[PDB]
Amino acid sequence: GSAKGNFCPLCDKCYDDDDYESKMMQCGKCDRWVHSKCENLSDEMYEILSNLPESVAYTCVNCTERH
Ligand SMILES: [Zn+2]
Ligand SMILES: [Zn+2]
Repeated sequence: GSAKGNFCPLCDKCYDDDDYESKMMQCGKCDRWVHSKCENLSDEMYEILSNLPESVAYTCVNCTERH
């Protein structure tokens, strides 16, 4: 077991005791988990990455810079 989960760099709720159901995004640069909903990630757009063969990479706000 990894015993990890990371937390959204914006707010990530607080501690996140329900990260299992906590729609978080796994970054491709630092592998950091960003809030799917809080990061303003649309479900459809979020679905497109999840439907892809992993060719893409989800980059978090810090990695994506410009903020
Ligand atoms: Zn958040
Ligand atoms: Zn990142």
